[PDB]
Amino acid sequence: LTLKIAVYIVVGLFISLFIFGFLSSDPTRNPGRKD
Amino acid sequence: GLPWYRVHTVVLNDPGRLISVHLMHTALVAGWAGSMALYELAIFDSSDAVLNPMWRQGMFVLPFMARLGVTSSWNGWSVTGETGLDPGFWSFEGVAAAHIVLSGLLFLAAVWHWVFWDLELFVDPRTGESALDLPKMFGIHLFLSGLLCFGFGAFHLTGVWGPGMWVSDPYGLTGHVQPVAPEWGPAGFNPFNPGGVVAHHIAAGIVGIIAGLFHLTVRPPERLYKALRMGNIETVLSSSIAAVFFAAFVVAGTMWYGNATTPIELFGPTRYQWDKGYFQEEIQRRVDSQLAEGASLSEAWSTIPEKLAFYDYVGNSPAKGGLFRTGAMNSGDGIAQEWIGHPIFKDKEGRELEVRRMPNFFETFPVIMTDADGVVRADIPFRRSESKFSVEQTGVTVSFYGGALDGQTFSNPSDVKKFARKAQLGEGFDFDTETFNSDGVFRTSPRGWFTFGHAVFALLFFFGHIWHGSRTLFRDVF
Amino acid sequence: AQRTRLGDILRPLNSEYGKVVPGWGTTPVMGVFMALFLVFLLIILQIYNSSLILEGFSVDWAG
Amino acid sequence: KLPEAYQIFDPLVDVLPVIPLFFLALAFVWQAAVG
Amino acid sequence: RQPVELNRTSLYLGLLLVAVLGILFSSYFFN
Amino acid sequence: QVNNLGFIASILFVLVPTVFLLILFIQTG
Amino acid sequence: PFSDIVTSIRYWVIHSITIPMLFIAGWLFVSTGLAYDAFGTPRPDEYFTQTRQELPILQERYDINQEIQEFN
Amino acid sequence: ERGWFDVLDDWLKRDRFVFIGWSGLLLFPCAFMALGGWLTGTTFVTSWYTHGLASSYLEGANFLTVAVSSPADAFGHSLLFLWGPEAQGNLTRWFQIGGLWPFVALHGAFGLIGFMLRQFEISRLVGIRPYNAIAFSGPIAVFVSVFLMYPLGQSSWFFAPSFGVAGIFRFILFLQGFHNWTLNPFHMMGVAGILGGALLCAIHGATVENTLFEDGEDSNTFRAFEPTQAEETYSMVTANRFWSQIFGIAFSNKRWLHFFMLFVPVTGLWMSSVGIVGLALNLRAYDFVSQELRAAEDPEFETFYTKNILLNEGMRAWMAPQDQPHENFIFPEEVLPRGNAL
Amino acid sequence: ESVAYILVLTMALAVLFFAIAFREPPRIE
Amino acid sequence: SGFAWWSGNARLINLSGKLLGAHVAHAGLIVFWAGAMTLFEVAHFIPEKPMYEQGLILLPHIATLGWGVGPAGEVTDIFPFFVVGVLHLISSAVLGLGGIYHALRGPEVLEEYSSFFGYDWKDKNQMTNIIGYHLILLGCGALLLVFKAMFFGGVYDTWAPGGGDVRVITNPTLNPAIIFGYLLKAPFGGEGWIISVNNMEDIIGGHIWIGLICISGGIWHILTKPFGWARRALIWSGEAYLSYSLGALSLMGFIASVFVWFNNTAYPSEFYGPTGMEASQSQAFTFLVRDQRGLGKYLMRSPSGEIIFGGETMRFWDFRGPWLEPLRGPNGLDLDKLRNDIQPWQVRRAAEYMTHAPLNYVSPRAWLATSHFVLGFFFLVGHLWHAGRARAAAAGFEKGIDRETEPTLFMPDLD
Amino acid sequence: PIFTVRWLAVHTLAVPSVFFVGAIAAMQFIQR
Amino acid sequence: MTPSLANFLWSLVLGAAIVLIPATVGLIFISQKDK
Amino acid sequence: ASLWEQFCQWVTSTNNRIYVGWFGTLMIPTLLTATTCFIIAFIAAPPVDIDGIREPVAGSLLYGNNIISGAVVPSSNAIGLHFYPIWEAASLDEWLYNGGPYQLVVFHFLIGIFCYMGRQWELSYRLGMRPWICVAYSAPVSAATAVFLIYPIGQGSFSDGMPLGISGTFNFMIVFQAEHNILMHPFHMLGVAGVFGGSLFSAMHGSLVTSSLVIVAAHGYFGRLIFQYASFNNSRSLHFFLGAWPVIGIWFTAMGVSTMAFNLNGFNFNQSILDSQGRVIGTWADVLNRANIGFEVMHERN
Ligand code: CLA
Ligand SMILES: [Cl-]
Ligand SMILES: [Fe+2]
Repeated sequence: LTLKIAVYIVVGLFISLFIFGFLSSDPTRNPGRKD
Repeated sequence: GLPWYRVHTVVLNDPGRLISVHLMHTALVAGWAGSMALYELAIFDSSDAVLNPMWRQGMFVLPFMARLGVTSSWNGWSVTGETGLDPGFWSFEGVAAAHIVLSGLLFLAAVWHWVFWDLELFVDPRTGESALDLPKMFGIHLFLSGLLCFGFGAFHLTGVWGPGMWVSDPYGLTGHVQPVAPEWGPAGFNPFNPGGVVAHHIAAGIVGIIAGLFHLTVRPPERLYKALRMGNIETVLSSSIAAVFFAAFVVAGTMWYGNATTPIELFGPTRYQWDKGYFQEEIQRRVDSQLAEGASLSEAWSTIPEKLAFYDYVGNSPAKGGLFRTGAMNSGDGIAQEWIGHPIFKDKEGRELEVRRMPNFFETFPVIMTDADGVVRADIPFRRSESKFSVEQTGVTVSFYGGALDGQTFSNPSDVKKFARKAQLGEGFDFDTETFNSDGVFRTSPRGWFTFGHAVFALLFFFGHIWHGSRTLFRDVF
Repeated sequence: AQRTRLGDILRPLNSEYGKVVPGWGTTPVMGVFMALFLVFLLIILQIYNSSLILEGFSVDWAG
Repeated sequence: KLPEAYQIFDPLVDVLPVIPLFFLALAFVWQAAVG
Repeated sequence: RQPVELNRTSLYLGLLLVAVLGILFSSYFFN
Repeated sequence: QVNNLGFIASILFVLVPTVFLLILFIQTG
Repeated sequence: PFSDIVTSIRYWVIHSITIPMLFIAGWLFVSTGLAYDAFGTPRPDEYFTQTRQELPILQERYDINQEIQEFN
Repeated sequence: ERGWFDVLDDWLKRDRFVFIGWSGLLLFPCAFMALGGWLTGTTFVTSWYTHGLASSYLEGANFLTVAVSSPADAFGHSLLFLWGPEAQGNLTRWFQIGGLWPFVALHGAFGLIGFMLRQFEISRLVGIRPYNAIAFSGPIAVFVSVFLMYPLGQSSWFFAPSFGVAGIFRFILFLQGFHNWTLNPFHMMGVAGILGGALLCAIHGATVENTLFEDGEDSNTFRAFEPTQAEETYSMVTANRFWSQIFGIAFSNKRWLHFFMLFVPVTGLWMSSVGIVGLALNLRAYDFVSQELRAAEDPEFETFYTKNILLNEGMRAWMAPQDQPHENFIFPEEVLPRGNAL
Repeated sequence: ESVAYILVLTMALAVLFFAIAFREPPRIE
Repeated sequence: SGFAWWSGNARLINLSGKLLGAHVAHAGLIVFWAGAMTLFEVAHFIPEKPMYEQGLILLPHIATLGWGVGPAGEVTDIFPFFVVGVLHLISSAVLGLGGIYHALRGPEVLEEYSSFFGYDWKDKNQMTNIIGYHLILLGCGALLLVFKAMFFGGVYDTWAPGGGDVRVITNPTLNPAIIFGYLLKAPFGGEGWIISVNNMEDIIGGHIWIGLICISGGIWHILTKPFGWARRALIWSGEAYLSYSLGALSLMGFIASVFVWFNNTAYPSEFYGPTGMEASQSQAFTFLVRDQRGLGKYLMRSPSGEIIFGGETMRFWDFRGPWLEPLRGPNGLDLDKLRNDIQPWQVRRAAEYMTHAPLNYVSPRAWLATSHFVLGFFFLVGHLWHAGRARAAAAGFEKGIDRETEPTLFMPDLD
Repeated sequence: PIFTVRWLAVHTLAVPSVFFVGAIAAMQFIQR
Repeated sequence: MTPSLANFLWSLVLGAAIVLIPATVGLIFISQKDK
Repeated sequence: ASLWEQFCQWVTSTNNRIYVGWFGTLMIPTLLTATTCFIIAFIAAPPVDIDGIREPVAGSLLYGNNIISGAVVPSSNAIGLHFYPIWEAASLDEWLYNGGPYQLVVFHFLIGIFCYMGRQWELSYRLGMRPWICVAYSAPVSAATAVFLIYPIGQGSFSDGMPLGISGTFNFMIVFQAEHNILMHPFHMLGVAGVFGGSLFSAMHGSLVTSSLVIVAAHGYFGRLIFQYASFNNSRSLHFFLGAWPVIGIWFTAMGVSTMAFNLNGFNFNQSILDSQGRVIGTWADVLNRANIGFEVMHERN
């Protein structure tokens, strides 16, 4: 059981970190205009 | 400053250190030749010259000494097959020592020329710069090459004041060194005529003397001097590199196809003598000429010399090896010990069968036995297939004539299969697979390693030609 | 520039650097010899290749 | 096969599907010629 | 003339070329 | 059953050019 | 140049009798069966003789004309 | 007075629709013979008497199955001149015996020499370094090693590649089944050199097209360049930073960058040519005898290398009786390798 | 044979690592 | 502004009126093909030969809706196929006219004329209103499939007993545990993420939910404006909205590519032919009912413990077909249901499907699967092209680096 | 003029071109 | 004088009849008049 | 600042030696897990019963392999397209024996190379660059998923993907050729035109830029070497052609191996030329089939 749980947590950690990183106003992180 | 691939350009306009850098290269080549000969004299098996000839042992430079006359060693033995001769100094060990001593002397000349490089001989008084009259350097060297070519073919090859060269019968059975006389007819252009190599060196040597004298005494035309950049020493490197990959393509060809300069007692048989059944046909020519004398089938097959039957074995073909199958042919099938005799296969109906030999392409050939009309009568199934022509269903028997197994018969289908697999490789032999711990994968002869080394070097030297030809003609933009 | 006894005897052999005959010189003669040399190489190539079969010959080990 | 009343239109029925294809292979000279 | 130069980038390009030729030819040398 | 010299030939094929390039890079600065 | 050539008629009037007759001479070279005879190509019924399905593979080197003739 | 030579020389370099030059006196008549010889072969000439195959449009073959195919193995390495001792001036016999193959090869060989001389002559004309000519040596090295050196090491011109699409594909599967050409380390270096070239071409074009300098208001960036620029169109500083953070390393020198685009594909073609010279002498990297020895003592030892040795054995037995019709190979069904018998 | 195989593979990775982590900083001209 | 000829449709981004013409005109081309290709496929149809042995892909689509077919796939009526193919050609003329009108004769800009149709690519409230007008309309086309199946003749059920049949679905599966449990099945073997749907009650019940979710969201977008987290994360421009849709079609092109490849419930084998898995199981099954005259020469025991067909067909043991389920038990294929319960319609169908089994012809599934994988792929390429371009143009450097203000030159050196 | 070096480079290239195309056009009507 | 030799000599006389006439004298003539 | 935006600042920092970004938060763990599991399996993984009748192929170095013959063996044929994580095997021995390490490496490697494609755009965006370098890199990505993911799905087993090795690659190519004749497939001919053309232009662009260095003398040179107009006088049009040509050719051959996954094969020209009596007259395409038949019959087991 515990290896399936630990990978589900690890994979769950990295996917929503990626998800919340792009929701964090990613368009404004550029050296051009910001809007 | 200088990249690693340009570090040798520091002697480009330094004649005294270019002579020294050539004297160093010459010492290393002569040092390799002397120590290659000593390494080969250390591992050479002089016992049997029939079933363990030099080309079966990976001997690369040892055939080149025997080609020109050096046949014996100080240790008594010889490569022609005799023992206890009197070579004098010029044995294999004397030639090896003369190259080690030469290498040591060329090394000391290179040190003197590297230190005392600023010679007034190389200075041009008109401008003070060091300069080489390249068109006259060529005339001098062409004159000495003309004499050295002439004297080689007129005194060494003719045996006037030399040993001659290696000649042999058409089937490589009785080969030795003897004085060859020149052939001045068109038959001197037969590649397999040893007299054409003698007539060549007298004629090409004479021509290289007259052409040498012309270049000593006639200046270049002003339009050729500037077109060919005759003041730049890199135009000589571009032309020399062209001449040497040209000459390397030729020696690669005459080794692969064979000619008088590459005998089979020294370099082994060629791949084309196996494709064409060159030895297989001479063996039958000899046997049928005995069977015509009312002789027995074993009386005739016992007059075949096993050296002739040894050339008729596909393991001896130079086109059966691998690039990373290293070493001597004896590291392959093993040291050939004796000839098992000629097998005659017959089915249960008295049909004389012939096992189809293995072509040079195939790493694996199926075993097929055909009759006098090419109809497949028996074979060995692939691995576990169901068969209509097994050697147990067709009742194939084999009986041998001459050789070790003379007057014997085998109808046990395990030995019939075993002797059929030997027959698809040509004549069968017993091999000593314990001396060198041989694998069982064929190697290549010195005929094949020479051809490969020199066809690759000739192709690489074509790039060096166009590269240096472009740096002499485009010297301004470079 | 260091002078040597051998360097003084070879001096006349490295003296005419750069000297040429004007114009075309002996280029037509050289062009003829390159033509004869090309035909010659074609002959011995066609003999070896058995494309040129001559009288009393066999490009073969038994010759 | 088309009902008997419409087997007149058969040769044009064999051409209808490729009509969208060759107006793409013609517009490449409509615009090309004019510029 | 000039001394021999070999910067750090050309040292790496050489060290990679040698090891990768060592990776390719090790299996055929061992045979 | 590998080649006996396969190890000395696989090491020299990598060491000899490697040693040359470091001497060339050390004796440069 | 090239522009006046394509945009004239003295170019388009000698070609209107020379490209057609050079295309027809190509057509008849194949239509009349002259292409098979000139290049030795077997017609769709000459690949085999009346029973031999042996491929006429050349075996000798210098007497090919006799061999090609004994194959057909 | 401009004697006949430098009037001819100045005439060959006159600016016209195509540069003739001195090399054109060899390139143009030999390129026309080679391509005209190949078209005449793929249209009218058969391979029925040499290979037992239909290879012309006249015989009903299509564009991918036509080929100017190798001569018969009977001739060995005969050059097969039109006037030679085989065809003896008979031109319909010359077509039937595969005489067109050396005709295309030999003229293609000298046409390729004349084209590389063309690069030298035109580079010397405009006064630049002839890196394009020495970069062409890669293709020439492949041509002479595969179309000339390989059949010469072999028994005849019969085993050189045929001048066709399916005829080239035949030479490709032949060298797999008979030589194990994929296993050869020199082919691996050539595969790396070409795939590395197509990668450099894809990644350099993309890097230039995406680090372009904004030199125009129009949204067609192809209109913001013109031939006479004292500056470059793309930011090498930005391109060097992108690839240093994406890939770890990046080029800093446009001179080294473009020599690399030269050096990688050209070196791959020269290395694979060295391995083709080896295959000419059957000096092939066919086996790892350590795993063949183990697979013999141990029937349970199976490797992806051994799986390929078995694939090659089956291809030889099923291809040879028709790939080599002069050989007269008769293989009964029970000697033909198949997986049901392992 | 297997140590030589692992020795050359880990060398190719040590060159990659040093060529990245310890590189002469680019001076684009 | 200044796009070249090969990007001329980009000159239309800010012409809402002329862009409406390019769209209605393009919509006519789609309806033309669906009408012209249907009239093509009916004009070349042997109405008793298998529909798949004739390269027909549009006629299988109408048959599955229960138009002109009877039990086990016989074409009972060839007129309905013709009516569908004609009702599209004529409607194609209407759409093609209104596209030629707007693109050429209509107002180039629609904010001039109407605040309901005129749209600004950045007016987020009008942009979500158009999703609502379309979501409501998509959910209603989903309930159209439900109304054909429940109240207008029924759809073709391949799982009907004794060969397939056209059956009215009077009990669609409404429990969200079964409907929204398909969305949580692994996409791997034996699971078949949503391709595994194997009954018409699940298909028709799932469109009830899709018919109401799309109308739920459609009324949600008409009545709302994008939220804070939506406005900060997304790019709001014309090319960005296209890149979002391109990634959605990329995703749909792949899902249809594998759905037609594995599924035989929504793609009955009576019309589309057997799947590549079904053709190989039919062969092992047919060889068994011929040699008739856990082992047994064509069967084996899966390491599961299940009796399955054996040989090269071993990898297709997850296949489930209407002609093989009557003889399948709890622990796989029952061995005397195999020996006794083999009806003649299963012997006759499982011989149709093995015709193109291994050991010239391309099945309509290979055409539909290869087509839409390729299209799905190149639409992921076009998404990347446009998603990157839309966000570069929004930031303001899609035309190149500004020499004045190159952002890298201000950055400190890496090392 | 007319007999330039484009008249030869085009006509030794085109005269065989139209002949061969005439031959290949005819081959399409060999009912084999 | 074998057949192979007679045909070889004719190859040099008929190979020079395409390299001398009209190859080198056609380039000499065209250059000596386009001068 | 918040600890999030202090982490979000480090992730999107264009001042890191190697850019992470948000796609790199997925690409780094997946490619490190694929790297970690590939090296251990290439060195010390036990043999894999790939065919499913207990005939294990050995692929690791410690089991009698070299670099050339070593491979990570695809999953067992008794797995097909089933998801096979470690926890889904009843044992660590059963997992290895069934080709488990192949699924783990391939899945992580596929995730990683797609997050690599988003990460090439992400740094593009944050350096002020145009975004279409990730689009060129989609051509080697589509080719990787074609033989790792797409072709297994169409053929119905992960044992049909390419082995992760040198000699396992050549085996994949040979038995693909035997049953699909990929050489006569026209998308592969475009792919070969893509890599042989891309590698000509690479050498052609490199040799003219290097030559033309102490400039306009290059374009005038190539103008003469071909007609006169075979070159782009526009440097930006030239470089667009440089990237587009191999990217398009590899795109096509990747879409060719993916359609062959559904058994839509190349060109078949067998039995194409007959005589008047119906006998077969071989082309060069029939000799190829004998090589394909010979490659194929050795591959099956009955
Ligand atoms: C052309 C020169 C030449 C030729 C034809 C031979 C031929 C032969 N030698 Mg010999 N040898 C030579 C030079 C030569 N040698 C030199 C210079 C030395 C001094 C080191 C020796 C020392 C030597 C010894 C000690 C022995 C021989 C032996 C032999 C015999 C068997 C050799 C063998 O196993 O093949 C092996 C060949 C290879 C494995 C091919 C190597 C190919 C390399 C790896 C290519 C490298 C690729 C390159 C790095 C890539 C390019 C880089 C790119 C990125 C640009 C054979 C007849 C053996 C024998 O039979 O005893 C009598 C024996 O024991 N030789
Ligand atoms: Cl296999
Ligand atoms: Fe560039």
